[PDB]
Amino acid sequence: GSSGSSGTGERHYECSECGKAFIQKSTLSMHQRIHRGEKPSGPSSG
Ligand SMILES: [Zn+2]
Repeated sequence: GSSGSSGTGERHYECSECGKAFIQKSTLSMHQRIHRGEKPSGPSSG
């Protein structure tokens, strides 16, 4: 076999809440904030 696609370009910091992608880490934090806050119970039925 032949594979190895780990090293083409430059890693990036993408959000883990929504799934957005950013070039810089700090820049991402400024966004992730939007997620910072309260969250729903979960079992919300309806
Ligand atoms: Zn996000």
